[PDB]
Amino acid sequence: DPQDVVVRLPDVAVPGEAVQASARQAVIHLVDIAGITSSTPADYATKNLYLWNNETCDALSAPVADWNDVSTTPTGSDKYGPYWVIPLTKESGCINVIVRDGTNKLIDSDLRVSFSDFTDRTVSVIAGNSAVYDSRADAFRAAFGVALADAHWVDKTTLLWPGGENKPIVRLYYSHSSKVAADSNGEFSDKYVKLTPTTVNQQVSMRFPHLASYPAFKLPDDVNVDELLQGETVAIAAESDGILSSATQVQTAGVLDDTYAAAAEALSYGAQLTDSGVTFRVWAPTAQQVELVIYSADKKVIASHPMTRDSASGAWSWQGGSDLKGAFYRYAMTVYHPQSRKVEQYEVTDPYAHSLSTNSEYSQVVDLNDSALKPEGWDGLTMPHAQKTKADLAKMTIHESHIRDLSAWDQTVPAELRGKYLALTAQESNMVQHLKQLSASGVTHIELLPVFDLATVNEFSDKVADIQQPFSRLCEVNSAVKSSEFAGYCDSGSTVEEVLTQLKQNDSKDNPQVQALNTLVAQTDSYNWGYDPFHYTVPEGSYATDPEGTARIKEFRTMIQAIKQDLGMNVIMDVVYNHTNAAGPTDRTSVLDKIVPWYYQRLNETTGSVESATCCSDSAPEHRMFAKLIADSLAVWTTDYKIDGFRFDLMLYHPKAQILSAWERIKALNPDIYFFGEGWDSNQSDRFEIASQINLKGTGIGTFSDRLRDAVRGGGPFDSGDALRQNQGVGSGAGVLPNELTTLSDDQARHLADLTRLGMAGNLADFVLIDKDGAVKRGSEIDYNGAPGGYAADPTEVVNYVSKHDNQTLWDMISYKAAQEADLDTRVRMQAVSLATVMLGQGIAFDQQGSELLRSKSFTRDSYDSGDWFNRVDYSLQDNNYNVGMPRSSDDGSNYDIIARVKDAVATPGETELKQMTAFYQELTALRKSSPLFTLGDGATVMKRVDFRNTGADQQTGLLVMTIDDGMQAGASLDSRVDGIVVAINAAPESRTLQDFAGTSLQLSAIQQAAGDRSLASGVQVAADGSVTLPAWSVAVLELPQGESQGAGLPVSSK
Ligand SMILES: OC[C@H]1O[C@H](O[C@H]2[C@H](O)[C@@H](O)[C@@H](O[C@H]3[C@H](O)[C@@H](O)[C@@H](O[C@H]4[C@H](O)[C@@H](O)[C@@H](O)O[C@@H]4CO)O[C@@H]3CO)O[C@@H]2CO)[C@H](O)[C@@H](O)[C@@H]1O
Ligand SMILES: [Ca+2]
Ligand SMILES: [Ca+2]
Ligand SMILES: [Ca+2]
Ligand SMILES: [Ca+2]
Ligand SMILES: [Ca+2]
Repeated sequence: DPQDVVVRLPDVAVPGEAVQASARQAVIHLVDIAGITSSTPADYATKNLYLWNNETCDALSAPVADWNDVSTTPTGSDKYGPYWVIPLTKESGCINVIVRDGTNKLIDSDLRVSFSDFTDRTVSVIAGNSAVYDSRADAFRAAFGVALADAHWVDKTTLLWPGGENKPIVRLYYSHSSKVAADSNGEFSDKYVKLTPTTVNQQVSMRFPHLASYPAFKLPDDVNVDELLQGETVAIAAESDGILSSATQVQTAGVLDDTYAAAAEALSYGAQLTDSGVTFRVWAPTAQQVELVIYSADKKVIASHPMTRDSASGAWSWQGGSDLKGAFYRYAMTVYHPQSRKVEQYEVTDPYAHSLSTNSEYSQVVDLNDSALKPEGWDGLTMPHAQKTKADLAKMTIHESHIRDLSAWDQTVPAELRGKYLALTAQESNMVQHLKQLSASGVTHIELLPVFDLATVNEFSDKVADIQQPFSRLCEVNSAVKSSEFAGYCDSGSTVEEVLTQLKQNDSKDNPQVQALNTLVAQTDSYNWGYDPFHYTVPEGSYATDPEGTARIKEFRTMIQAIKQDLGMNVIMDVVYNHTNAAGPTDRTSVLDKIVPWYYQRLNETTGSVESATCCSDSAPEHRMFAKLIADSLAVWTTDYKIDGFRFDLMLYHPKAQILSAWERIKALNPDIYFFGEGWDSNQSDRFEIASQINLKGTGIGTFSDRLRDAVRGGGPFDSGDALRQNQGVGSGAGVLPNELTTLSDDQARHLADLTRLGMAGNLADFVLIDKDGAVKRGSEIDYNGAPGGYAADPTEVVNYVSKHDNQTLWDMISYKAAQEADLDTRVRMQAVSLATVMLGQGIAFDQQGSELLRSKSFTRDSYDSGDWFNRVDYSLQDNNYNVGMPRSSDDGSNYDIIARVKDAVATPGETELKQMTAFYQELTALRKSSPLFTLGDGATVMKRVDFRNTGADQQTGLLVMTIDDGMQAGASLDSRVDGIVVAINAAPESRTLQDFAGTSLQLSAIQQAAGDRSLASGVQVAADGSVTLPAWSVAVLELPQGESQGAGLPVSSK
């Protein structure tokens, strides 16, 4: 433009160091940005440092310990500001600094100047900035160069940025090929688009509520966003004299959606078999170039095809021969990445990959419909359990499982199928026969921990050593062991398993040697939960016998087929769309963020950094093209792999609307698909309505309930130390069998029982019960740590559980909490009593694999990387993996003392207890499915039929008494054998007698009668007059038999 100002640096040299510290000295410069804008020489007499020694930093020699002393004035100064020479007692360590003008802080942050990061002890700072810089030049270019990324190009014409508020020059500079910066003289010569102040739209406000308080700026209606977005984009502000105010990078995901998403959403992505051949398509609306690289089976480039860019969508496409089926491929990108600030060139696998090479290095063209990739009969495979009505869904009884947890240890699984999808076909193995038994008794669904492509297992078998293999193999592949306390064992000729067993002997809270070795094993074994997504829509390769190419696809479907057809269970998949394993332009597992940088990840609105609140690299499902990729992904798992439902990890990091959108999309494919998820944190309500327990009321989207879970288990997931033992649950005898440490009051115990009863009636917000004080309360009025307790509209929106893959197993919680006088048999009943609140409740029942086997992880709280050793499940029923070493010290170190106290209170369960627990478990699940009354499905039907006795301040503590009405009132006899059901769970050491049903013709269920001495109700007595005496630690299911007509049943009372 002819006129208008040239934005430029301050006309002054980039400063050097004023002085350098000598011995026993440190030096601090204050780079006076405002006085570098010159005119008069500023005066620095009022500048002073406050300097003091504490315990973290003690290197100062003459620190003044009086805040009102402003005498530590600059040693000298020049045009760039003052500096201080600080005497020291030493040259290592650190010093504490506060920079002041008088007693006012110019930097409102205690400065830790550590001579480790700063070898020459000569640092610089700027006012209003907590950063400690290496040199005055660095600090100067921080102030007068591009920093952060707080500008937000949110649609075509709207740009939000605080740094340009009320300032004369505000513009959007850009360079196709290089990083915007001042030129040889000192001016910003690059092209720009001028910005005018404006007011945020109602659509920008609705779209980005967490930004609607940013100062808004308008772009020319004719601006060419295609060209701007090709390279680095940098918003700049400047004074009247053209001096640079601030300059920041731009986040563009808003405008990318405004510009391209409408067109890009109508397209299909990945390597797609058609009639004419194969269409490749990838979305890369900012890339300068995309070439499709075709690879031979041995990974030699055999063709390279520049792709065609569609300017409306920003998608790139290429069409080739149908002979490309089976070919490996990547996308060679030429694309600017805001994090590196450079135009990167790298090859990336397809985010829409549906097949992969070993370890996910290349994607592969595949037609998932090929009969070659299907087990015989696949096309006719049906769901063994219905999921159509709410009553169908309430029957769901989930068994949460992991591919290695299932088979890694089962000697009766062929050695080569161990830890593999195909282990589920080993029809005579202990593991599969055990699962068949569980299914026959009423476990209806297997939920699989991550079986999409995860990043954290090396699928090259030659770089892996598992504990069943020689210890010398572990030394080969894990160079770290050779320099470790176990190095002597490389010669042993014994397996790692055999070694770890020997380490149990001397293992203790002082000598945690089992865990010490296992930490090394964990680095290079085959084991991980897998919450670490590499590709969302390919199976994991390490669980295939052959991870190269398409074999894993047929092996996966063969597993799926055996579960439905041979075990008789539906399959749920854990999915993890809330984060990616990595982001940025360099990491091997950064896929989405290499192709469309800063679009698929959720970013800090100020720094532009990829957030990590999930654990890892947070994703952005509020962005339209990630929403599409999620829905497309689930479509494949639904249709091509016949997955019956999905559990979303950290679902509350997703918009409610996005999750409902994905659900309507998938229901168009199969109406019976069930969606549910877990969540507690997020802190994303500022950006959108999150998909949380509270917000999902009425949607039919299920959520894990932590209410009954914590009431029955006791305590909470963040307890540590003695609190693990004091915070007894209903299942472990809160109030009624106190241990030596607890101070649980009767009121507290009765509070837990309110939460438990609420959960057994499906945790509905509007269920009305009598609370711990005899007060009438709606479910939402029962407190849960501040939140409303009951939150749902139907029991099918609530997933009850008392054990899960994450946090301590149920058995380990009982071991922490059970009084010394509870013997081994009483603790087994505690496990069953605990599980009974889930299995006999109206919420969907969920449980961890092996709870029927008293599963233990040796007190490990978080076993995601704790290997075969601590996650062992022994389907030969020799033990429950209890007491196999102290858990990992890095996470449970603070628990070693309480563990040592409690650990050896009773014997370790052996085969007798394991068989007894399993019978108890099957008894519970056979009861759950013995009557429609347990699984009403609909929350209004729950309210009209479900009540509780033994409530109020004078209840018998720990006795849970639920009634389910099948009588003349409420409605019709959904159950032709009974007019009502009584569920009684006597979680207490005393025998108890019920009088609430005197004269009523009550009788024990046939299932519990059949089990005889093995029943949870063994010893129950029903007297002639209908009074019922319940043993200690018992579970009893009673029914009023039904006559030629429908009896009066157990009418609910209007409270
Ligand atoms: O070597 C001693 C300590 O020196 C430094 O502490 C400084 C602070 O940085 C100054 O800000 C100030 O502290 C004020 C404080 O800001 C003021 O609010 C008030 O503190 C209140 C406090 O708000 C309130 O929560 C409650 O605790 O009452 C306090 C007073 O009892 O008063 C303070 C005194 O001026 O001055 C101190 C000087 O000691 C340095 O930051 C420390 O790390 C260091 O240990
Ligand atoms: Ca230096
Ligand atoms: Ca993998
Ligand atoms: Ca591992
Ligand atoms: Ca935020
Ligand atoms: Ca009936």
